[PDB]
Amino acid sequence: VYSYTEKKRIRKDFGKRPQVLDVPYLLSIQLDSFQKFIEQDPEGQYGLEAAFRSVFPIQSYSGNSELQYVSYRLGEPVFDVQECQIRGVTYSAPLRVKLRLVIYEREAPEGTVKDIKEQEVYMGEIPLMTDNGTFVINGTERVIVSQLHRSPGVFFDSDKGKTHSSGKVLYNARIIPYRGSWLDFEFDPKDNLFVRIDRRRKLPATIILRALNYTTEQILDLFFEKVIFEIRDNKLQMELVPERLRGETASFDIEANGKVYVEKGRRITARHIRQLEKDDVKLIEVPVEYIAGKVVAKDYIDESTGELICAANMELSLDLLAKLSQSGHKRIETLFTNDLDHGPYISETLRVDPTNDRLSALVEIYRMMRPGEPPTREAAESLFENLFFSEDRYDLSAVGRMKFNRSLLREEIEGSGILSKDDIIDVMKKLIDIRNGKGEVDDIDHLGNRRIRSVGEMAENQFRVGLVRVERAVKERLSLGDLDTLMPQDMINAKPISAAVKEFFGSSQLSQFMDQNNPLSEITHKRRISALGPGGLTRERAGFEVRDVHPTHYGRVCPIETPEGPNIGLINSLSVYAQTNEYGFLETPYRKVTDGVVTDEIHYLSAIEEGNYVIAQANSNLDEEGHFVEDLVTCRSKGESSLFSRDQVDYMDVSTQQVVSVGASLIPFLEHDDANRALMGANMQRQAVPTLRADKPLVGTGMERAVAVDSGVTAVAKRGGVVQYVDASRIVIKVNEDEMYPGEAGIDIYNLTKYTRSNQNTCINQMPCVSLGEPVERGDVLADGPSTDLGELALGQNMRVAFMPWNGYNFEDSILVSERVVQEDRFTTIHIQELACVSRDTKLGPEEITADIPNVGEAALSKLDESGIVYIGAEVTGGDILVGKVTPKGETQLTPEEKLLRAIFGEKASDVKDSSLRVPNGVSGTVIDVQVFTRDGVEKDKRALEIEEMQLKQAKKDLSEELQILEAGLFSRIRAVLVAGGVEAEKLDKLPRDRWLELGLTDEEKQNQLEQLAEQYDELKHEFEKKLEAKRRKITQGDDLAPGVLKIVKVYLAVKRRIQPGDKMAGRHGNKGVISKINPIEDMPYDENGTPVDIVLNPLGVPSRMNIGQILETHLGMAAKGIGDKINAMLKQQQEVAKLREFIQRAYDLGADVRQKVDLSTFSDEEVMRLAENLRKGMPIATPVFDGAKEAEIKELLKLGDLPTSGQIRLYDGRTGEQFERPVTVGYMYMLKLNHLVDDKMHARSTGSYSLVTQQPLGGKAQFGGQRFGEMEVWALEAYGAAYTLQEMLTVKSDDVNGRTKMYKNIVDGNHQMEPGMPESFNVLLKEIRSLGINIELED
Amino acid sequence: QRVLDATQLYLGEIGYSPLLTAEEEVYFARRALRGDVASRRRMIESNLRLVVKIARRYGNRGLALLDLIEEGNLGLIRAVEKFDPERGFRFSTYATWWIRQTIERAIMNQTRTIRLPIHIVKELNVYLRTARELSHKLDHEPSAEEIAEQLDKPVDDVSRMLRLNERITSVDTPLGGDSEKALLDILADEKENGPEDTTQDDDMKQSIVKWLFELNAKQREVLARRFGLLGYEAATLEDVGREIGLTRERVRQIQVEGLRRLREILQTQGLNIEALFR
Repeated sequence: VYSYTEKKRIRKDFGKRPQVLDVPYLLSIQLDSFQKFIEQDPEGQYGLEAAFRSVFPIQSYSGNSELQYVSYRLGEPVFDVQECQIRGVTYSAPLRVKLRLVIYEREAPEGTVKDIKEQEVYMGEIPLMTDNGTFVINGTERVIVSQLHRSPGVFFDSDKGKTHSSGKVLYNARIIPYRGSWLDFEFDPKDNLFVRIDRRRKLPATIILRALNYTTEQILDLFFEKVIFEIRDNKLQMELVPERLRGETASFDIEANGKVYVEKGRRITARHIRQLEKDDVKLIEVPVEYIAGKVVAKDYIDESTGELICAANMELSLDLLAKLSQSGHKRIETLFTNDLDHGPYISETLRVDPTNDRLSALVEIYRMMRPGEPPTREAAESLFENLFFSEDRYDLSAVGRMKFNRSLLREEIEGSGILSKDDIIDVMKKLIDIRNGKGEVDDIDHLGNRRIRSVGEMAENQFRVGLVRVERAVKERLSLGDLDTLMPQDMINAKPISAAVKEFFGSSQLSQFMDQNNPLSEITHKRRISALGPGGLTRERAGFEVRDVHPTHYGRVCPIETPEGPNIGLINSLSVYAQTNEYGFLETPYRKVTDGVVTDEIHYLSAIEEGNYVIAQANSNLDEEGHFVEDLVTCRSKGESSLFSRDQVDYMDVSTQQVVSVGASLIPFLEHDDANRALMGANMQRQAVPTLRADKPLVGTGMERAVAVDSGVTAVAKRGGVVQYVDASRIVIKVNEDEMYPGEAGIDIYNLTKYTRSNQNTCINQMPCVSLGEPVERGDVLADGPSTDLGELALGQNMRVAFMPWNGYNFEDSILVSERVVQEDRFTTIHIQELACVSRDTKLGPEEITADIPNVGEAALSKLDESGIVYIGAEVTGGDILVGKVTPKGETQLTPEEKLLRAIFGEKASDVKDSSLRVPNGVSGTVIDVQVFTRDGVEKDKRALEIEEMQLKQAKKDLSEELQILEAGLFSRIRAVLVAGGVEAEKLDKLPRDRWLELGLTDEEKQNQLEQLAEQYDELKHEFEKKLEAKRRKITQGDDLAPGVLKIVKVYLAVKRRIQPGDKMAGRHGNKGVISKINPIEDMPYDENGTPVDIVLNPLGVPSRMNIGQILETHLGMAAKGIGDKINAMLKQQQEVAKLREFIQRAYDLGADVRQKVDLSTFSDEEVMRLAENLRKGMPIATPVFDGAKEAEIKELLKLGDLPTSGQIRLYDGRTGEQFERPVTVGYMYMLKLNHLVDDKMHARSTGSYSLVTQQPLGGKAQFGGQRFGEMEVWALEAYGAAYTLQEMLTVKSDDVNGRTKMYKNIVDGNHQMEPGMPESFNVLLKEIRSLGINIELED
Repeated sequence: QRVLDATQLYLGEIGYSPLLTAEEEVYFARRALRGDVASRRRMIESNLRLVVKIARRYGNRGLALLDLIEEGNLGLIRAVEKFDPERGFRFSTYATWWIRQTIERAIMNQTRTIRLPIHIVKELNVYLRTARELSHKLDHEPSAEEIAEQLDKPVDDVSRMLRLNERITSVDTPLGGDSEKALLDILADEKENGPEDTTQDDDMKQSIVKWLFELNAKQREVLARRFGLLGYEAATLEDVGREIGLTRERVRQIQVEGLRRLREILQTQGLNIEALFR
């Protein structure tokens, strides 16, 4: 079944895979993160309550005073988004934080408080995220791009480089928290284990063991295991564990109970271990050579006097053995060491350790971290504790603690956010085992080691950054001075917090402008996964690993949507279905295969959980019950794919789209293109300028509608109902009954957006698609946005194309365009620029605004009014005055030539100079809007009074329209009340509407529903007047301009740019190219029916760039256009709705095994007519991304029309009429138009304005500047014999200040000589080197 | 071997003097104020830690820390210069005024690149304190009109004093985030004419001289000394009356005649008032 928006034009679908999950709402990331951020979270988990309960309470410097936090609340924005986009201010809301200042009493450590005082204070102003994921910051519209950073917690990287000149690998742990100091444990090439803290110098890692109050016997006891020896008065006997001989060598006879197991020269195999575990021997004998190198475990004092025979971590020598025995010791502990299983790395590092006590370890860390200054007893351990064990300066996360305890295999997933002793000891033991072989290194690019920060996370971090400075200032205010009974309204300065959060949202790395020249460009700007910014790497030191794609990206991050250039694969785009975890790693849905069938329990699997199972593919055929068709089905287990048995699998993919992003889910026949051209197509599809009248994709993808709906560019109905009235700018829906809430009388008013500019200066404009009296439903699209058509994405216009080389005019990537394209105005985009004119308060006096400007004639002053601003609708062009601004000046002291001139003409001098806002050169538009701002107190002129009168009349009419048409709906529902239980069919119509809501009924709810709609209408009666006075004082008030500026006049030109040679166009597959000739209609080749083809394209760009998908896009375009012309022929003559139903149903039947069987017998002969009128330009065809349209279906489509199955017809030539040999491929490629418009690119400067310090020209096209003749071009000129060209180029075209006026006067006096001199930049270099102590002089 | 930065060396150095008791301070000042330099050296050398303590609070203004410390040192030297032990007071109370005020005047002087005077900076700090207290009453940024309301001062005065709080930007900072474009690439040398206006002036000068020699001699000498043009000085009609032609009215007459001839000569070349003045 279909909605009433789909009975208009139902797009034919070639999807064969039956879909299971819908495409989720594409803007969930930004909206959900900011909803977590600004929310009264009752527990301290998310956003503001978490940040406040983190940093608060602040107490004084033990000054018996503490500032605590109670609760916060957010204000209402004084400006909604439209008024604040006009006004240029942010769209923010203020947080009135309720605080309380407590005062602990004296002689009261935890005694009571003598004085508490609660006071609701203000601080900061958080910009609210609008209903689409954008902010308004200073009039603009910014999108906080989500960041993918490395997950906090332990990270056992290796080295795996040479880095040694021997090739040994050196494993290093690294403990990243969300906030705090780092910690590594790197190995040394001599198998020394070296800690380092925040990448300072390497110190031996047992120092920090001693700093945790560990003696050296405990340091040995953790990391090693015991071999208790034996003295039976001699024989050096040994308590044996048989598995200690794993790979060892017996140079003696290992003999026990007089039984031989291993011998000299026989190495200890596991067979001897089997003999030993058969014999169960505890104590053996080993010779005197055995304990010659064993390192003792504890301090063995003397038996008699307690003198140290041997301290711990000392190798036992034979004289040490004799001294230990003659003292009287019998049992000796030592360490089971080995060069294979238990390397004595802690023992060797303990030897190289120059420390002996805990206090000396603290002193050593103090002389490492904060060097030079000597420590106290206290300051050393205080620094060390505040490093890793303080809730204020160390915090892993909940995420960091989860990744930590999951990386060292703990059962908990939560705990203390700071470290502990066993945490560091476990990281050390795991690193040691990773050295010995057991355990493998991680990788950073794996997306189980990479989070997603978003607007909520980074905004809360900035809020914490503001609050720690407010904590510093509050501790400064509290302990110093007084106690006081002072209130907590002056101890907190609003401007630091506002400064921090505005510095984030205004200009961070990730606070970027919304590239607003599509719907698609808006969505793929919001769904951006960038790895730059704070806490992220830069482009200069981004190695070839994070640029690369991973086997974990599948289903999370698009592999073909990343901008090429310096940041390839750092600005990744999120996949379609790719959700985000609780913690933040990108999880992706999978539907669980049970025993043998694909149950639809759609589970979202994260990255590390994906790495276990065996996930099938979306192209696995299902036998309509759930089982796989084959008995072995391809899949992927752990990165690598395989071919596993069909019972072995554990999950199946959700849909064919889940790897690619939303941008790359719009290219038809994606899988036929190469990955490079698919990348360029995805990158170029989000720069398409929305044209004059956007068409359709005749070859679509089905994600057109979801992308169009799921952006904020269109107007979708919220409650379904009958359309009551549609104007060109407003829509009035009357709500259906059951979907209407009983309080209001529902008439939804959708006011569209008309002809306002984008960020890229295009025309963001909404035109209604519905008609009057049409029933629409919930979620139905009412008004197309920009680049939309009936709620489908239409970025470009589909044109009849042909692939043949035509006379060289389409040589490399150039593109012919027939003149009938520009007659039809298919690509005539509208650009709306904004010009401004501030009227400051200079010290000479105020710059006025009037239309009496000196030294300009009437020819420019015709277009302004008497108030100095131009008329709305005036066709202005290059150089004309928009806003005439006179500026005062003084001390003219004219040169006598101008004195003689003004005396010849009798002209007066002008004390006011002219700084009028004139149009820039080249742009010729139509002035559609003048917005006049005024500082309060300044007098409005006639124009601003006229505009305020107009805006007030518009707002009063707006509130009267809402009250009156709401009154119409109110008395309509009152009449619907008045047709039941006391029905007065004419008596209600007899007395007027004063008493319709006061009419006598029965004792039902409808009697006090007449009074409910009555008090509704009296509420509206007071609301109209109060909101009217609100809007009136909001209009007529002053403005919040900058200091010093009086009035700002914005004038909005609107240019309707055509297309021309120079303009860049592109297909959807990387088939770009600047168009090159506007060929006429006759010269463009025609097929044998008369139709000239519209765009001639070069064939040789196909098989080298391998975007073979566009050949099939062209063929299916020809198929769909053949169907459109067949229906148009059946509609030209009035055939019948019956035969039309027969043909359209036959067109929807083919091909084989597709979903959406659409049965046209349920269409009621008006929607067949209305469907035919929409299909008549071409039946739109959905070809999903990797579900595709197989070519036999295209051949059957081409045989449904009369077209030839090759897709290749006999084009005839244009200028001769001789038929082309070898017949050519014509069809309908959906061509785009990019905004690399040649009028924005073309620029030339003869002589303009030179820069300040060095007299050289300026930058490109905005300051009217010369092209840079960089050093490579200098080498190119030196590589010829060209000396004079190079000399004049860097002397007199550019820099010699006295030289180039002589050059110009030589030119205009007809003599091309040059008197070069010496460039000014070299004099600058002279005075700059010489402004050190360096006498550099030119000598002769 | 100390690590050789200036702050650590100084802060380690200043502890090498025992802090003085009250009778000790009074005796040292008694010796100091009669001209014994060792007593001055002991009094200033001991209370350096007071200067670091006082100037600790004035951190994170425009001046760096050691600048604040060294400027407090000057006031401390002023304080021992004018301390009185005869009031019996502890020295810290009297020196606190001098050190606090001579760091306050330091921040008022050496912060802004365009040096505002003292009273302008105190007047601006009055308004900023008023705005900080006014922001908690209306929970938005108080306007220039709002501060002018709360202090009942004229709105133009508060607007001027807030515009004198401009926070003068750098030039060398890049624009647009990307480090390719600072203000040197944006700013244009506005006083220096390019070659176009510089050749228009020279061509206009030669054209003026040519047209003047196209005019007869008695007219052009009046019009030359009248404007100082043809190698002359710009003289008065009374002056060239006594110098060349005794009737000042006839000098005005020949000036109007020469101006009419030059009007004809200019308009023969098509240069009218619309041509030269748009």
